[PDB]
Amino acid sequence: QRPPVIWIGAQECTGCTESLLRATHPTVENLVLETISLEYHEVLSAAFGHQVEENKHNALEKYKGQYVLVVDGSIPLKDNGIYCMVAGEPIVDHIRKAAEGAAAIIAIGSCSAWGGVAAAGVNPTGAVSLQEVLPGKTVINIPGCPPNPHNFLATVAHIITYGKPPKLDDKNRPTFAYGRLIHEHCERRPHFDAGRFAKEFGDEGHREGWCLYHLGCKGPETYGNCSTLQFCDVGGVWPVAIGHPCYGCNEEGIGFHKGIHQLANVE
Amino acid sequence: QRPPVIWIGAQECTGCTESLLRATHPTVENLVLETISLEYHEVLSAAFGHQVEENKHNALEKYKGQYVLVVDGSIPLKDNGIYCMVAGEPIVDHIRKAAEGAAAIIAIGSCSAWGGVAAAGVNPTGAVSLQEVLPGKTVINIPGCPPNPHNFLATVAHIITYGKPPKLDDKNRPTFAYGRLIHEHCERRPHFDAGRFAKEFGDEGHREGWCLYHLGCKGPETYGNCSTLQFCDVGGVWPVAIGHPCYGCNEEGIGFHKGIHQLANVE
Amino acid sequence: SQRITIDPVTRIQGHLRIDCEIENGVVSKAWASGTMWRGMEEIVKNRDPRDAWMIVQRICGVCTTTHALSSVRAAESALNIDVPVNAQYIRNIILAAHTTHDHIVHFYQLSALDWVDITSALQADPTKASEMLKGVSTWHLNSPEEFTKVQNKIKDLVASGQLGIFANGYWGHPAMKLPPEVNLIAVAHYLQALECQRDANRVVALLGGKTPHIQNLAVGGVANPINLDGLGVLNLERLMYIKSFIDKLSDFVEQVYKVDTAVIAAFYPEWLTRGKGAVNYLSVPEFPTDSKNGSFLFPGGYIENADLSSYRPITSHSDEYLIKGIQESAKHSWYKDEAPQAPWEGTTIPAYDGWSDDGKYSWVKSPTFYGKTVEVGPLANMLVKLAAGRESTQNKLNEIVAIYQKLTGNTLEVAQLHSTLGRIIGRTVHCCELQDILQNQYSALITNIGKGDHTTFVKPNIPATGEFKGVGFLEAPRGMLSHWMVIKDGIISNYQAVVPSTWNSGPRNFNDDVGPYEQSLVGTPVADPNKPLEVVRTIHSFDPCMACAVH
Amino acid sequence: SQRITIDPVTRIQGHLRIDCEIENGVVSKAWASGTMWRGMEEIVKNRDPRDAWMIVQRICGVCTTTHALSSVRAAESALNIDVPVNAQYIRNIILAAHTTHDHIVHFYQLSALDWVDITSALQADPTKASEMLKGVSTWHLNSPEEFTKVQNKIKDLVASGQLGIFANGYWGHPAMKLPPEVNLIAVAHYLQALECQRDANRVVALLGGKTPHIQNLAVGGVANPINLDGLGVLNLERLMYIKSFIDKLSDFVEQVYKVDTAVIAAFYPEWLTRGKGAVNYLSVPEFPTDSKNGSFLFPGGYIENADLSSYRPITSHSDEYLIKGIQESAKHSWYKDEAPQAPWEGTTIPAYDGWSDDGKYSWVKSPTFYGKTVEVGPLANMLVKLAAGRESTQNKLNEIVAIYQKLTGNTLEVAQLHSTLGRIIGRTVHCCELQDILQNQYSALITNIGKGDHTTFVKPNIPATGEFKGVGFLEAPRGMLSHWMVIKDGIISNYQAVVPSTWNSGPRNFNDDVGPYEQSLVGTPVADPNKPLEVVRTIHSFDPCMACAVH
Ligand code: SF4
Ligand code: SF4
Ligand code: SF4
Ligand code: SF4
Ligand code: FCO
Ligand code: FCO
Ligand code: F3S
Ligand code: F3S
Ligand SMILES: [Mg+2]
Ligand SMILES: [Mg+2]
Ligand code: NI
Ligand code: NI
Repeated sequence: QRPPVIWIGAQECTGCTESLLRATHPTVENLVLETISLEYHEVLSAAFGHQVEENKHNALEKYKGQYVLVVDGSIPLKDNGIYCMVAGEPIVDHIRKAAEGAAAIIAIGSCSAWGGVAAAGVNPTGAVSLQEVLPGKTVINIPGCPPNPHNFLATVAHIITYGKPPKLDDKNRPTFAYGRLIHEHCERRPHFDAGRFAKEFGDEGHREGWCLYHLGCKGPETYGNCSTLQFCDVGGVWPVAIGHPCYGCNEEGIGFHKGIHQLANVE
Repeated sequence: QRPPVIWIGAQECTGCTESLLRATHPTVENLVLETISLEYHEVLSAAFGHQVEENKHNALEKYKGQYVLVVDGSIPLKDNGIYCMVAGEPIVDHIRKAAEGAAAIIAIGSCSAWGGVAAAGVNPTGAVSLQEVLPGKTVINIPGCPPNPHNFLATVAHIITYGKPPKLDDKNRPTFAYGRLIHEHCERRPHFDAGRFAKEFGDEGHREGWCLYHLGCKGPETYGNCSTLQFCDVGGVWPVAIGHPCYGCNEEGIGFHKGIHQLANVE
Repeated sequence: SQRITIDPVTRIQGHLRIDCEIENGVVSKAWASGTMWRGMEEIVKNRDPRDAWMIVQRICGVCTTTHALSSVRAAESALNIDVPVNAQYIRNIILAAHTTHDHIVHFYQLSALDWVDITSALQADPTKASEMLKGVSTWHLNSPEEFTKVQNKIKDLVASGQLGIFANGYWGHPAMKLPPEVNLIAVAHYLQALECQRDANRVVALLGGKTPHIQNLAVGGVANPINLDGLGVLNLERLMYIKSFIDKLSDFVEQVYKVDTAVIAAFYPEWLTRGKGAVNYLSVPEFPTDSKNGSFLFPGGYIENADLSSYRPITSHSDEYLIKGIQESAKHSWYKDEAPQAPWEGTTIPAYDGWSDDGKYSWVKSPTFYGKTVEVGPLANMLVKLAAGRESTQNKLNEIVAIYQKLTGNTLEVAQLHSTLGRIIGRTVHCCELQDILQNQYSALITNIGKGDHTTFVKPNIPATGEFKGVGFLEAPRGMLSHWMVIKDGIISNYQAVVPSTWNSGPRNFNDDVGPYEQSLVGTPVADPNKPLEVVRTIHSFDPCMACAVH
Repeated sequence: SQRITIDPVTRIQGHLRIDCEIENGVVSKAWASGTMWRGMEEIVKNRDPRDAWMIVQRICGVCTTTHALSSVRAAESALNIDVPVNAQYIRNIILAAHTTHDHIVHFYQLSALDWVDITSALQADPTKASEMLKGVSTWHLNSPEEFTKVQNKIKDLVASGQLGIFANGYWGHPAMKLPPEVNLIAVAHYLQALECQRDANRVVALLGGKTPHIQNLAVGGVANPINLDGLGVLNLERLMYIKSFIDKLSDFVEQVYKVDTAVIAAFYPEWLTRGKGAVNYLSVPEFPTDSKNGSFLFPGGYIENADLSSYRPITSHSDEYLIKGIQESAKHSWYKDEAPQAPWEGTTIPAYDGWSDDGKYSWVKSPTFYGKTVEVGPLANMLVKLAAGRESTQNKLNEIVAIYQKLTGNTLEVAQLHSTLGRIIGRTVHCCELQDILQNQYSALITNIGKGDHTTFVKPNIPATGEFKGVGFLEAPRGMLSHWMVIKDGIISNYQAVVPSTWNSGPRNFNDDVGPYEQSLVGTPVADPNKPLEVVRTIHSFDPCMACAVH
C-alpha cells in the first residue's frame, strides 16, 4: 500500500502540478505508480464530474488521518468564496473539509504559501494563503512560482520515509530548500564583491557572466535553493545563470510587488 | 564525410578518454558515428598490432593537413624516450610524426597540457607537456584531471562548425572553460566573505555548505569552470559542492604539488 | 428532456463546468462555464510596461511561455520596437519546444483515457499487440517485452486496490471501442510520452532559465547573453546541449504520436462526423525570422463559412483588419459592461450573480471577429495552412491519412476535419511540423552567431507622458492569443488578454450566439447520462485551459 | 615455426606488447610486456599520508576510485583508524557503481569485437534476430525495429567509407562463429551498453563529486556532509537522485549483459577448454559494513591447485597470512633489485636495458603469494565465492548455465570455468551481484541516517616520530589490489602498490615461472599468424590495465 495524497487546486495556474512533469527523482510516472497513491488530482484523473467527487469523498473516509493534502493556488475569500466554485461550492469549503482528516498539509507554490501573484496589486478576489484559511493547522509552505518539484517531492518523501516533516524555518518552509538567501549562496557573488555588474542585457559584462544586482536581482532578499539545486536537473539552469535577475518569486513582498529592475536591499 | 581525428596516448591513465563516456552532447556513440571520424584510438579500435599501426599510417597520409591530433598523458623524454614505447618506438616519435600533418593539435588533460601528476615530485621519467615536445606548433591546452569532456568536445565543435579554434588565453586554454578563477565564480564566495568556514569534514559549518578555504581549497588560484559547468550534467556535482576543497588539478604548480590542506594564496 | 452537469471536468487545465440538456439520449443544448477568476488583467495594471510579462505569464502554467511572449510582443508593439533576430530565434525555439511538450501531454495524459479502456488492456495478448504494429510504425519500443512490462504495471496497480487517478474510470462503457491489444499499446505509449515531453522541456529550460515559467525575456529581446567564448553564458557548449535534446524529440512524435492519432481515427470514425464547433476559423502567423518582427515560418489567416478557397491571409502581427475585428462581450458573463468591447477599451468589472440558463453563467467573456463566433486552435491553424497551400502541412496530413486508409480502406476529406477527430488531427500535425521549426531555428541561430551577430536586446525608452497602444499576437498551443496594452504617463493604464480558450469556451454572446464548445456538443449521443463520456470526448478535443480562458 | 609481436594490444587500458612463438599453428611460448612507466610510487614518496590518495588515484582512470580507496585504507591501516559506518556505505556505493560501469564497458566496448563481426551483421534479417531472443530475454529493446535502426547505422558508416575504429577489424576470420543475426544483436547491445554505463557513473558522480577521479574521500572517512535538512549538502533530495540512478542499472545487467554472456559461451564452447592462466587464485573480501573496517558483504580467500574444498577463507583486511605472503620480483623486469621483496621493503629503481627473451622484458613486476604465481580478478573472486558456498553466487552462475543449457543441450561444470570464457563469466556474475550490493548499501545508509547518525569523518592524528606500516586491500574490477604505506617521522617513507594486473600480466618471476597471461596463451590455436585474433581473445578475458600493472 502506498501513502495517499489528495490534491486540490484553488486559484491555481497549474504550473505547480506541471513542475512534477519535469521531475526526475521521482518522475511523475514513478510518483503516481510507486511512491504515493494519488487519490484525487483533477488534471490527471480518468474520472470526472460526479464520479471524481465520489472518489474524493470515498478517499477522505477510507484514509481519514492518513493522507497528505496538497493545495496549489490562492484561496479567494471576497464575496463569500464565489471566485472559485467547484461542483457548485466555494473551494474554501472543499479545502476546509479535506483539511479535517489530513495527516499533513502542504501549500505548494507562492500562491498557496503566501497569496502569490493572485493576491498582488489591488487583489481583486481577496485571495489569501492556505495557512490563512486553516488557522488551526500547521501548513508546510513550499514557495516559488513554481518551486523546483523536488522541494515538494523530498518533503513528501521525508514524511513517508522518516515519519515526520522535514525541519522548517519560521515561515514553515523546509530548511533544505529555503534555509538561506540566494545571494548568500550565489556563484556570482565574487563579481558583486568586485563591483563587476551587468548594466544592460547584451552588454560586455552581461556577456561575461557578471552579477545581475544592477539589473534588479532579488537574490539578496529571497530565500531559496535556485543557485544550488537549480532547475530541471540538466546542470547550470536557473534564471541568473541564463542571464536574467532573480525576481524574488519565492518571497512575499518581493516577487509580484517589486519591479524587475527595482534594486533589492542588501543586508 | 566526417572530420578525422587521431588520438595518441602517452603516459596517460585513460581518464581523459574515459571522460568521453560521461559526455552527453555529444555522447561518445554520437561522437564517433556522427561528429568525427575517429581514425585512431587504441582504447576502442577493433584492429590491433600491425593492423592498427597500418590504420594510423594510412590515415596520416590520407588526411594530411586535415586531422585533429589529440594527446593525453605526459611525454617522457628521459633516456631517449624509452619510458613509453609503442610498436618498438618512443611515443615522442609517434607524436612528432603525427603532429606534422595535423590541422589542429589538442593536449587534453593536465598531463599533456603541463606535465600534470606524471611530471610531479622528482619526475622519474622526464615527463613534459605536449607543447614542450612541439615547440613550433600551437597546442590547444584543455587541462583538468580529467577535464569535463565538453571542454574538449565544444573546442572540437568550434573547429568543425566555424573553422577555427575557440578564443584562447595566454596558456592556450579556451576562454569559455578556463577564462576565470574558480573562486571568482564560486557559489560559496558569500561564506568566504563572511568568515563562514568549514574547519573539518563533518563539522557543523561543513554540514551547512560553508566555504572550504580552510580545508585547503585551491579555487583562489585555479582557472576553470568547475563551479558553473560542473560535472556529469546531472546538476550540482563538482568537488566543492560535494563537500571537498578544490585541489587545483587544472593548474600547473597547484594540483599534485600542494598538499590537500595547504592554504591557497588569495588575490 | 433531462438536465445534467459535469463539474468538474477533469483532464483539462482549470475549473470548468459543462451543463447539457439531453432529449432522447442526444444533447440538444449546452452551457460552458469557467468557474474561477483571479483578475490578472487588473493585477498587472498601473505597473511599468517592462514588468507585465513576468506577472501575466502566470495566467497559465500549462501554456507557460505563451503569455510571457505575448506580453513582451504587446509592449514592443506599443513602443514600436523591432526585436533582434537572435532574440526571435531564441523565443521561437522556446515556443516550439514548449508546444511539443504541451501537445504530447494533451493527447496522452489529458485525452487518451476518454478513448482507452485500461481494464480491457489487462486482457490483451502482448505478442498480438506488437504484431499489429508491424508495417505501421518503426518505433523501437513496441516489443512484446515492453508491452508485457506495461501490462504488469497495470496488473500490479489494480491488485493493490489503490487505483488513484485510474479509479472509477469509464471502463466497459459502450463508447469504448478499442480491442484489448490496442488499449495496451496506448498505455505503453502514455508512459513513453512522459519521457519525450521531459526532453522537450529540457530545451525550454536551457534557454528560459527554468520551466514552468521562463525567465529569459525582456521588452526589447531576451536576457540570454550570447558569447561562444564566454564562461557562464550562452556559449557553444550550451548550444550543443540544447541541440542534444532537440534531436531526441522527433522519433516519438513521428513514430508514436502521429501513428496513434491515425489509429484512433480508424477505430472511432463516427467522431469525424460530430463535434463541429464553428464555421469560421482564425489563426495568426508565427515564428518571426527577420529583424522587423515578421517573415513568419507558419502562416495565418481567416476562414469564413468553412470556405478555404476564399480565406483571407494574415501575414503581419500589425494587420489592421485582424486588429479592428476583435471584440468581447460580457452579456452572458459575470462582468458589468455587456456591449462588445474592443480590447484596448476593454473593462473587466466583476458582477457575479450566480448561474442562470438565460442570463450570466460564466467568468469567460464572449469574443467575436467582426461580430462572428470563431474557433481557434490547431484545427484552425491546420485549415488555414491547407488554405494557404502549405506543402509541409498537406504532406503531414497525408501521412496520417495514409495510415488511416491502410487500416480502414477509406480516405479522409477536408469536410471530415470539421469535427472532434479533425481537431485532434490538427494538433498532431502541428506537433509534427514543430520539429522542423526547432531544427530550422537552431540552425539559424548557429549560422547568425557565426556571422558575428551576438546581439540580443534593444533597451527601450518609455515616454513619460502620452497615451499609446500595442497588441502582441501569438499562435499558442490552443490557438490565437493576443495581449492588449495601453500605456499612459509611462504606466499600464489598460491591459486585456483575449486568450484562445476564451474564443472557444466563451458563453452565448451579445447576440446570444453560441460559442464553439457549446455548439460542438449539439447532437452528441449520450449512452448513460450519469456518465457522459461522449460529452467530455468532444470538450477535451479543444484542449480547454480555463485559467487561460478567464485569467 | 615463427615469432610474432602484437604491439599495441588495443581495447585494453594502457600500453601492452604480447610476443608469441607459434609452432605447428599453436602458441608454444608467450611474453607479456608493459611498455610504459611513470614512477607513481616515487612521486608520492615524502608527502603527507593524507595527500597520497589524490595522487595515486591517477595510477588509472579506467579503474578510477580504486586506488583512491586503497590509498586511504592503507593510511587508515598504518594509523589504526576505524572508518565511520556512513563513510563505508558511501565508499561501497561508489565502488560498486564504478565497477558496474567498468565491467559493462569491458564486455562491450573492449571485448565484443573479438567475437563479433560487424560486416556479417549487415546480412542479418532483423526480424529473425529478434525472434531468436523470444523466451531467452525479457529486455524491452530487442525488437526488429531496434535492430533495423542499428543495422542502418552500420550500413551508413560502411557507406561513408570512413570506418574509423571499426576499420581493418577481423571481419570474416575463421574464428568468428556468430551467425549474421547474432552479430547484429551484439552491435545493438553494444550501443545500449553505453547508456547503462553512463547511468552507473551518475551514481559515482553524485557521491564522488565527479568521475573520472572522485574527490570525496579522506583518511578518516569521507567529505560528504550528511544533513537531511541541509541546503547545499548530502540531503534527502540528493539521496533520492542517487537512488533514481541505481534503479536504472538492473534491467540491462540482468536481461542483456547476463544473457549475452551465456550466448557467447553457447557459440564458442571450445573457449571453455583454453586460456587457463593459473592453478592458484586469490581475492579479498569487500564492502565492509561495520564500525571497524570489517563485516564484508563479499567473501575472500585463497585457492591452491584449483581445490575449492580446501581453500583458505580470508575475512579481514588485517589477515597476517595474506599480508605475509605477498612479494614481488624484478628478475625479468626493468628494475634493479631482483630478489623477491615484501612491499613494505619494496624498491622501484628503473633499470631499462631493452628487450631480452631470457632477460628483462617488462615494466611490470612479478608478484607471488608464498612463492607461487596466482591469478586474481573476477574468475578468482567467483571461484572463492563458490568455495565459500555463497548462495547468491551459485544462484547467479546457475542462471547463466541454464541459458547455456537451453541453447546447447549441454551443461557447464566448474572445471570449465578455468578458462577464457570462465573468466568472462566470473566478471558478469560479479556485475550482477553488485546490483544487490548497491540496493543493500543505499538502504543501509538511509536507515542509519534515520537513527540519527550523520557522522562521516574522524580527523586523524599522525605521530611525528615512529615508523608505522599500513596496507589497504580492495577487491577491484580486475582483482585484489593493495597499497602499502610506510610512515616515518610523519611522512611517507615508502609507498608500493601491488595491482591486480601486476599479478596477471607480470613477466617470468625470480624462479622463471610464467605469469597468468603468459601461461594462458600456451596451446592457443592461431589460424593466421599475421592476424592473431585468438591470442587477443584470451588476453582481453583478463581485462588488462597496464597503467595499473606498472604505475
Ligand atoms: S505558485 Fe506560480 S506556478 Fe504555482 S499556482 Fe501560483 S502562479 Fe501558478
Ligand atoms: S545580486 Fe543576484 S546575481 Fe549578484 S551575487 Fe547576489 S544573488 Fe547573485
Ligand atoms: S590529466 Fe589526469 S585523467 Fe588525464 S591522463 Fe593525466 S592523470 Fe589521467
Ligand atoms: S575558497 Fe573554494 S569554496 Fe571558498 S569561495 Fe573560494 S573557490 Fe569557493
Ligand atoms: N495554449 C494555451 Fe493558454 C489557452 N487557451 C494560452 O494562450
Ligand atoms: N581494476 C583495476 Fe586497475 C588494475 N589492474 C586496479 O586496481
Ligand atoms: S524569481 Fe524565483 S525561481 Fe528562484 S531565481 Fe528567483 S526565487
Ligand atoms: S581539483 Fe580539479 S576538477 Fe575542478 S574543482 Fe579543482 S580544478
Ligand atoms: Mg480578457
Ligand atoms: Mg608496484
Ligand atoms: Ni493555458
Ligand atoms: Ni586500471
